[PDB]
Amino acid sequence: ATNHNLHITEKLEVLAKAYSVQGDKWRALGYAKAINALKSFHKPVTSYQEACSIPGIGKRMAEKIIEILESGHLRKLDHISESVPVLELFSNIWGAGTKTAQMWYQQGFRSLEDIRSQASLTTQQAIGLKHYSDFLERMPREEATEIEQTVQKAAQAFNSGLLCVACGSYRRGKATCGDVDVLITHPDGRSHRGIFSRLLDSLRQEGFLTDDLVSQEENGQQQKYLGVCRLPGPGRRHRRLDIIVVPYSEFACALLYFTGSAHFNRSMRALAKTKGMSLSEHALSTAVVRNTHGCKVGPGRVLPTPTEKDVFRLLGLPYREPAERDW
Ligand SMILES: Nc1ccn([C@H]2C[C@H](O)[C@@H](COP(=O)(O)OP(=O)(O)OP(=O)(O)O)O2)c(=O)n1
Ligand SMILES: [Mg+2]
Ligand SMILES: [Mn+2]
Ligand SMILES: [Mn+2]
Repeated sequence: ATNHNLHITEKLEVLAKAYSVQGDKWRALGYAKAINALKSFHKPVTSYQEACSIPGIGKRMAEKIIEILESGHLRKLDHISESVPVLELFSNIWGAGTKTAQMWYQQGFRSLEDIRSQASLTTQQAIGLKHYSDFLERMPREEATEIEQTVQKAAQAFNSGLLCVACGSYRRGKATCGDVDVLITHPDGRSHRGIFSRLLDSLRQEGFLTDDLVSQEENGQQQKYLGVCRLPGPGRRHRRLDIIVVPYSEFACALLYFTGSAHFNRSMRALAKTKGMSLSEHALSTAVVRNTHGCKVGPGRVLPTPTEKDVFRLLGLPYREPAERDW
């Protein structure tokens, strides 16, 4: 027959072969399964939404297809059979993008050895290399749950009524989580301040937190810690952990943003701008007032959002349970 998506299929085929011979035959199935669906398609796929609707392609496969599509250019060097398996090897290193991967490829790096030994490495990328095998795998939902309770009970020792919620893939009801994003705040809006610094070292001492990506990131009034953790006991693997501390005022919108999905967020922002608003991770606020000619005449004000439901209300949307916002 005739295959419209020739470009996507060739890369996915070389990609699938590499994974089966490298040990993962589960994912090579996903690529192979995806390839058959792609071949039997009337038109060339060039977008995310279109890739998701196709029978046989999941919403985590679509993101992978998009990555390949966006990073196609230049594809000038060598051939796909020798480049792509090496490109993916560097791509899966944490804190390394496709551009950083092909960059290392241009320099002449073919193994993870060459990356560690010679290549320039971010403070982030170094950590990924150390825990690369463990970072290649998603974690079961149950493992994410006891990580949630670990951070939760560790923080609640400081403040009894302190609230900790997992907003990653976990909250969306996903069966597997690449990482676990823990959001922490307090109902009064008073208690959350200062907890961040005195909790990290508390968790670091017990051997729970192994490495730190960013010691502390200050965005507005939000605190973010990117890092790595390992559960106690034998046979435990290292899981990347993201902690975000927000004021209770921004909690509803921070909850919604971090909850997901990524494409859901993008769709929410796109919808918010059509109703004359803007949806950040801080608060749902009215869009900047502009005259007819597009000149910025007025500042946008912040709307009060105490609950996650009120955000949906103000956007004229019927509420959607986290399981139903996995786009
Ligand atoms: N470019 C991005 C990345 C993330 N997020 C938001 C939505 C995500 O759900 C959330 C957490 O980021 P993750 O990288 O952890 O995404 P997921 O948890 O949903 O998937 P994964 O299982 O790989 O962690 O942050 C976003 O809005 N835009
Ligand atoms: Mg997550
Ligand atoms: Mn990566
Ligand atoms: Mn994350």
